[PDB]
Amino acid sequence: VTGIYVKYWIYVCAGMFIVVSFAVYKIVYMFLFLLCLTLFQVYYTLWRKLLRVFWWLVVAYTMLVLIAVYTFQFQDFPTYWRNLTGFTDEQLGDLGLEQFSVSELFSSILIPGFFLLACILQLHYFHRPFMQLTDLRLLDLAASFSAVLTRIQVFVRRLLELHVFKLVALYTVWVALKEVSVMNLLLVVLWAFALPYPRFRPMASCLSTVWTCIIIVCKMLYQLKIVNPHNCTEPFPQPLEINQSLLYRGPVDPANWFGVRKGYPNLGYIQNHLQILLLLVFEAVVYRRQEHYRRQHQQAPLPAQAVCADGTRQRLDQDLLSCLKYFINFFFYKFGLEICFLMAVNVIGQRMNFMVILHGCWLVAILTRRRREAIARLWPNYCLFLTLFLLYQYLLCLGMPPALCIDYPWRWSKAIPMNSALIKWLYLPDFFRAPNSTNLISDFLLLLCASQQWQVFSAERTEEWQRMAGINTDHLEPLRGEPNPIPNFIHCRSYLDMLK
Repeated sequence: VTGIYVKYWIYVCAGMFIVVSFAVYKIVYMFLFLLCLTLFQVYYTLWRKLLRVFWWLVVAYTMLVLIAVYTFQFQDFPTYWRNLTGFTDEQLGDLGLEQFSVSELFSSILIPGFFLLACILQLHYFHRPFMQLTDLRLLDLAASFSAVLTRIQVFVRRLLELHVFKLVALYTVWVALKEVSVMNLLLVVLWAFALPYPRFRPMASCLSTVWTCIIIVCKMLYQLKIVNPHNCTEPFPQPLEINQSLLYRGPVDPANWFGVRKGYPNLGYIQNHLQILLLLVFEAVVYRRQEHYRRQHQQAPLPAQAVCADGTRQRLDQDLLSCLKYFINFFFYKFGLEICFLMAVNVIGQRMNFMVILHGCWLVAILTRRRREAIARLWPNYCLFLTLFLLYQYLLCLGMPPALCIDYPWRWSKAIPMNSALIKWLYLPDFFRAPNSTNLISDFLLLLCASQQWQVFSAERTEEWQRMAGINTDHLEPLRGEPNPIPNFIHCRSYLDMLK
């Protein structure tokens, strides 16, 4: 058969490290996650050195298997003697391979038992895999439908070349708002400047690969240091059940404002940033796969970024199929401002708060300027105010930290006390009625749509892609002998013209 070219991928070797990282709760397990994070950052920095890195990872897994092998007998007492006054029965004893010798020792020996064999397999197959990832009526229907699958493969890959930085940005904000969990405010800041700014796109992805792995280590390193060394007795004279919700009810974890909660599954607390790091590495993989095709052929289909380059502005008036291709690759090109106005209404749709009154008022400040140029004279100023408004919105819900028992200044009530809903309708950062940030993802969508609307406004400046999908000025032709940019279409003689 000789079909061993599919069994040369390092993805199973990467997944075995995380499968051995979970279950367990030792300090040796952080070394495997630091190795996967360093390999991910090496995938975001420079290739052609991961073979020796995998050899050192096999050496580190061999050292971990040797550390598990040395603690089979009663040598931990000698390890506590050899420890330079740092054993303390948990600094070297909890993570020091407490052998149960029934089934936990079997699980802890079989966890690295597959990883060591996968390390030897990756050491034997590192030369063939670095050859592809570098600079080098049955059979007829099977080959033809496989060729159709390769056409769909290039179609999906070209559509997944772009439109993934938006998807990674959506998932990072979905993470950073479903769980607020500050120290991911750097992710909110980096992506809210990655979307409008063109040159900051590859710089923010690399820094996100750095800072998320910092958060991964800072969400792994909580095993033994308990909450009790690291609250808020109530003043009884603003609502009646004010001593039930956040501050003056429970002892406030001071690092919970910094995003520290040691959970019981020990992966489900970390699935969010793990999937963020997977999407960042996959975002790197897709662009590298584009240069893997660029070594053989071209990756400039059109001047503007596009899929299925056959559909022109002129081939648009031919058939249903070219019209479908044209409104695949230039749909947001033509109908961008309409979608941006709709997503502004979407923000007003789910929120209906006091700070979205700003969105309605600046929407009228756009829509009174009727023409496109009168919008374009103020559109970058509004988009920069928009991303500053989103960062202002995420800086709110914080105020002062809950570790400090000092309170928000709205129990003083300004001598006219408001209820628990006016502090919710107005976006007050409080602790009883916690203001919702999961409804802010529509506002991040609106920031995304205005971000690529900058490139749609740059199309009026650039002649560079006015051949395919030409001008979109809102000025028709009066006082004209014959305008005729399109032939007379009132009578059908087609299928696309009947729809037209």
